[PDB]
Amino acid sequence: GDLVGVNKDSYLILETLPTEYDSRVKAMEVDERPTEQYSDIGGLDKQIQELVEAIVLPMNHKEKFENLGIQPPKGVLMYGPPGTGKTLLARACAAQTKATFLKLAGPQLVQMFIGDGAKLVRDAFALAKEKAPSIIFIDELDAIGTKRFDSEKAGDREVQRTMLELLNQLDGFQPNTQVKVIAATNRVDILDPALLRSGRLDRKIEFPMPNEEARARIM
Amino acid sequence: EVDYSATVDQRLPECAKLAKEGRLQEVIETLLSLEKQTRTASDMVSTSRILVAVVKMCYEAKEWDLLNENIMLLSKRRSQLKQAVAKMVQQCCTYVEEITDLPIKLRLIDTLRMVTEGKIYVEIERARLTKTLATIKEQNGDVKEAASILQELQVETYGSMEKKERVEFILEQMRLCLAVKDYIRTQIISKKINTKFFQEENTEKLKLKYYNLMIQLDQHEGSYLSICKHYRAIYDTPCIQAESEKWQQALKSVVLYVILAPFDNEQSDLVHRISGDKKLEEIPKYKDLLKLFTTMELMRWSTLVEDYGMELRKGSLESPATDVFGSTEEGEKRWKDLKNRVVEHNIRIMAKYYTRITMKRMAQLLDLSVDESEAFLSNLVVNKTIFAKVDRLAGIINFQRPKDPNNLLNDWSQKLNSLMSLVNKTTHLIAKEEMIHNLQ
Amino acid sequence: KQYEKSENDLKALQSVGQIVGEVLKQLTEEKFIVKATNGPRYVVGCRRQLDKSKLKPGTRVALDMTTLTIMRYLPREVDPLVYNMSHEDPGNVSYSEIGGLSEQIRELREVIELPLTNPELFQRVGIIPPKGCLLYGPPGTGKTLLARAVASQLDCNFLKVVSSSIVDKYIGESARLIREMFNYARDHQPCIIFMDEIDAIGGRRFSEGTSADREIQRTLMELLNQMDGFDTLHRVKMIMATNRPDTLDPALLRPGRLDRKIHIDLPNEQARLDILKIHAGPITKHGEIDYEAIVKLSDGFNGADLRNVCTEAGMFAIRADHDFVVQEDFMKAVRKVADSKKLESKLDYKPV
Amino acid sequence: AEVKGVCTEAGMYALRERRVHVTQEDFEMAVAKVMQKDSEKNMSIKKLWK
Amino acid sequence: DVLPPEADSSIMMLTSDQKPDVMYADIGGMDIQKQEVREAVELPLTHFELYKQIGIDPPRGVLMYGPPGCGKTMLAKAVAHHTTAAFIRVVGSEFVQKYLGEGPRMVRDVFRLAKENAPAIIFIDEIDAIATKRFDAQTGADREVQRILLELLNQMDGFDQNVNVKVIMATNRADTLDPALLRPGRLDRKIEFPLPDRRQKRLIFSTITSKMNLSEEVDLEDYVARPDKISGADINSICQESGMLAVRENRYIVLAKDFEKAYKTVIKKDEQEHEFYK
Ligand SMILES: Nc1ncnc2c1ncn2[C@@H]1O[C@H](COP(=O)(O)OP(=O)(O)OP(=O)(O)O)[C@@H](O)[C@H]1O
Ligand SMILES: Nc1ncnc2c1ncn2[C@@H]1O[C@H](COP(=O)(O)OP(=O)(O)OP(=O)(O)O)[C@@H](O)[C@H]1O
Ligand SMILES: Nc1ncnc2c1ncn2[C@@H]1O[C@H](COP(=O)(O)OP(=O)(O)O)[C@@H](O)[C@H]1O
Ligand SMILES: [Mg+2]
Repeated sequence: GDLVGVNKDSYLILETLPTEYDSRVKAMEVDERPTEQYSDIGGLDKQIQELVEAIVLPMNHKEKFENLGIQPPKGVLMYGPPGTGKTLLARACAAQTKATFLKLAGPQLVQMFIGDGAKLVRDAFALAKEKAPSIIFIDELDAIGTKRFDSEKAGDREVQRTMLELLNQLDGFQPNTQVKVIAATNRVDILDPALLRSGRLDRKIEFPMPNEEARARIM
Repeated sequence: EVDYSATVDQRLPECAKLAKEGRLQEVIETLLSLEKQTRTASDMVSTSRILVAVVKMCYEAKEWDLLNENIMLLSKRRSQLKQAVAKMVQQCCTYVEEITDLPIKLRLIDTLRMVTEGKIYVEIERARLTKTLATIKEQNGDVKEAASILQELQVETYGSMEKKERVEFILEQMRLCLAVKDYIRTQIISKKINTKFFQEENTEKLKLKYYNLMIQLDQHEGSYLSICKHYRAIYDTPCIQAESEKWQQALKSVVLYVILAPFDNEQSDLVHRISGDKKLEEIPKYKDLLKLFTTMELMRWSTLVEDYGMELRKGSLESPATDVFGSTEEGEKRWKDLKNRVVEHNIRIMAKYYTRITMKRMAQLLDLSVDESEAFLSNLVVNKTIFAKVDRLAGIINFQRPKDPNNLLNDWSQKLNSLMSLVNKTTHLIAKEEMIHNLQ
Repeated sequence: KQYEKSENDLKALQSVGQIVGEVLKQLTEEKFIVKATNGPRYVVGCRRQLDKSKLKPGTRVALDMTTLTIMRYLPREVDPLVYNMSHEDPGNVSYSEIGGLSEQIRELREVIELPLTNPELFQRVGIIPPKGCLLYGPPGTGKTLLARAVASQLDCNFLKVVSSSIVDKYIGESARLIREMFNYARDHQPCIIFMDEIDAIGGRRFSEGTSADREIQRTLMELLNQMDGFDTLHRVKMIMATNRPDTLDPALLRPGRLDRKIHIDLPNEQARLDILKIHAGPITKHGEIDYEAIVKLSDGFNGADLRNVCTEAGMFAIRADHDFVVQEDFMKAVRKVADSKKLESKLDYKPV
Repeated sequence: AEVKGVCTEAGMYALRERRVHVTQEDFEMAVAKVMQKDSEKNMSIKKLWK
Repeated sequence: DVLPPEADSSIMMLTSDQKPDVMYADIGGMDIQKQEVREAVELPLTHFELYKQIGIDPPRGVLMYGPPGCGKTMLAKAVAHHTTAAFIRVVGSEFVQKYLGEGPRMVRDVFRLAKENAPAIIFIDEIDAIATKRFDAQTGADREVQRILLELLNQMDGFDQNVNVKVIMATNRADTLDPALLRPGRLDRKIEFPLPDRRQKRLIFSTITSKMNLSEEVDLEDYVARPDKISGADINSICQESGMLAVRENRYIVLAKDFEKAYKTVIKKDEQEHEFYK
């Protein structure tokens, strides 16, 4: 399955080439590195610590976790009412963190052709793994994480199926301990239990409609 | 998973002391408690030692009922380890060897069989105990029951039991089956043994047992060639061949039976192989018999009975006779059989030559009146032995098959082709001789 | 060494490839019909010094490019996809780490391991050993962990796939992947196929549906007929894994394809204690740790949740900036993870 | 369709009997089988509805 | 140059090593089904002086439709073991291929190879992969499947009633097939393979336990009597799990308890409707 270059007529392999990823996957990669410091978010002071400790701390000081003899958490999900500060925190984390970021959107992994969303997910996790430790940010995770159900209407099965593939990628055979995941949803009441499970999306963080002190801080 | 070795080792001496003192109940109860604790702990060795201790103590109590009951309860103890049960059973087997009381023996053996029915971890012992019980029911003059009890054991299946015991068990089965006077089951049981096994390291007594049981089996209805084969194998056995009498009797039987055999390709090859036996010289008259049965020329029954009549049937002090032609009913049957084989060889020999032979002259030469010779020929033809057409109306016996013109011309062609090849060969020899004598 | 590599490269430059194609029939002593992989069929010769008894109707063969002369035979192809399906790495989980499953692991080993060493028992009783077993149960219980333990401990080969990664866009390609996988297994006996999330392709075959639905159903018919079809499968074992056994084709649950339906449910009190002990071992701890208290505050949890109790316990311990896990941090962890459980929808599905 | 099937069935039964002709007894048996399978299909549909 | 009749790629059963190993005696019961499948692929092969005396046109193929596990692929396997004619086996999921014109090409190649060998049987297992009634002829893929299906019909209709090439196909859902297959001239027999009834349950138990050690204690009449709709494949898992327990406890005999546990294992009873009905 490697990628090599061959002579046009003698068909003799002549050089090794960089692996191929679907252009759609490659576009998901961050290049601009947004610039939003941890001062720009006020009123979410517990949540910010939770997520920073979960995602960034392991990457820098892994010695602490090795000393305590604990595997660090796997995954973080952010849920709160619309406009409560979800994507802004992740953008800030990308601004300060240095590992490879990958963006995404729930609706970006749904493709018309059967078997294309799974290939997108698999190649994205592969690029994240290959390019040193990294984080994936699946915004609008509710697009693909919907509960499964028994219905005679087709179409939804394909999204469910790429969802199964994402589930398996997070925590499944061949454990992955170099990539971490983030997500954001306005509705957590419709996400699959196998995705809120305590092994794939471990730390779940709530974002409340800001309180008086938070409103003054934001303004 | 949790050791109990120290507890059991400490306790057991006290338990034995108390039992021998007369505290059987307390010691048995404490042993049961330790067994339950260990088994819940899953300690195979401690449980085995405790179980053997109990079985030993109870036996030196004349508590046959108590011993048997305790064997039952130990066997059905829940989560009971298989190794512990096996050790208890081997102890019980030794003991069954020891005890002597007929009712006590029978009851203990039955209990051992019931606890020993259907389990790999104790599977040898079941066969051994069944063999013992078959023995006991046998020397009580009951044979059918012995045959059934023995046949109920499928020795081959057991993958752990060693080979020699397997073969001995099978051989006991076969002897019992022959005793019961049933044979089809014997044929069924014979194939199960492997004849190749009797070559490996020491199978000498078992080999002779097998071959004698067959020879007794094949004599029932008449399979003379198979019996010759088995006697031959016995003769090839080093023990028989080492002593003079043993191998000499082996050869006597082998030659007489190859003689008695029905003529066919196999019997012909066998007789040819046996004939070239340098050791055969020791048995003069018997090698005479062999040659007479391999030479192609009519032989008179009268001459054979006059010369070898006494050396075969009545025996010789110098040369021991064989049961082949003794005074038993089977002796008369096999004597008739030898008559038959001389007559059939006579018929065949005149059936190679003798295109046509008047019925009277065949009957005179075969030493039978017209009718019996005609019946013998008719049976031979109906059985496909030989081909011939009796023209009862003219008294002629034609030995010639039809000659379709196709075959006639084909024979003509073969003759021409042979002529051509001989012409070529004579020319080659001529060239050789001219080369050897002409250059000079 | 530089010149040796240079001359090796220069010699290597002058050499040509052989078209790989399959022999379809041997017409005469020196005539073979070969179907090159692209599709064009040729009638071609054969090199004189080659065992022509090994070119049966189906052998793969390397054809020279100019004359198309058969020149070498090869063993059956192993697609790169199957190379990856066969070279996974289930860490090194041992049966110890699996806590709280004893009956289930026994049944699993009975199904797949015993017939691979001790067939004589099955011959003595007189039965053919079962082929495959479904692992069904609430999420986070240990299905995949059991499969990884079976893969690492056992000695036969392994094949691991996600049913959601078999499917492919072009019509008639997923079925070909399944068929070729089972052929590969049929070659390297013994082998175990672990279909993960067979609910991704095992779904009731409807009367009414759409084109993609029909394509996946074709894939499923292929699998079904590979398991127990015209060709007896013999010595390759199977295990599946689903959180939705109910949404499966009745023809796939039939007890000739999936012989055993093992349930892997949520841990019970003693099992909870076992898992807690297994996960809490490698921690660096101070003071007494009364696992009865956590077993009591962890109703409804699953193995992952108790692992998370340990992880969160250490997270709290660092949050305080100590260097140990004390009991109180365990209590905080358990109560927290109890708080987060309100989001998961607790219910189980059965195969009916 | 039932009355079309009864004809072919009866002919085939007569053929098994090894004859050139169909018999009234053969027709009775064929119609019994065809109607039994028809009622079986009807009750199977009813059970599926249930 | 003109080659032998077929180069082909649909290899035909070697009937030498690939012949299956299910005798007619491995099956138990299904006497009526054995008759029809044999009577439909042998009775036209013998005689034929009696099959146009009564005017009934000879059968072309056989459809074998039944619940999921009642012996559909067993009988085909047996008739492939015993029969002398050449055998070609396929699965409908195999005809469907990537490139256009390849499905039709495979169908034509198969039927042509069958026609080359006068006595021949073609088995297409899981015909549901092709002959589905409902279609959506707007995506191409469904168009190619319809193309394969139409090619099958056209090849089936292309016979002269004087070539001994027979076709048998098995489906778990006859109703989902398109009617174009069922029309006379094409597939002319449907053979139900229903779940076993008492007598068949008894026969299959005896025939599957016939290879057991099965101490005399077990009374199978008890297990057969039970009013439980069980498919033949299950009746083999009961008999298999019984010996499995036997081996677990390290025996080589099967007791009544072992069988009871097997039957309670394989036949889990549905969720008892709360008894405030009835
Ligand atoms: N606590 C906060 N501190 C600073 N800015 C905030 C805060 N809460 C909301 N905002 C502002 O909200 C605006 C839009 O919110 P944003 O899209 O980042 O949130 P969200 O929760 O991810 O929303 P959505 O559900 O639409 O993805 C951002 O410009 C950010 O400036
Ligand atoms: N009468 C029978 N005697 C013995 N075994 C039987 C019988 N009927 C069914 N079986 C069992 O059927 C199993 C195989 O089932 P089979 O392949 O025939 O299923 P099927 O009906 O074709 O299934 P599907 O509809 O899913 O294709 C074998 O294990 C065999 O034990
Ligand atoms: N019995 C158990 N012992 C230890 N860990 C467990 C157990 N059950 C689940 N886990 C945890 O759950 C994860 C394994 O998930 P698994 O149960 O194999 O798949 P699924 O998501 O299908 O339940 C691992 O991180 C493991 O630590
Ligand atoms: Mg957002």
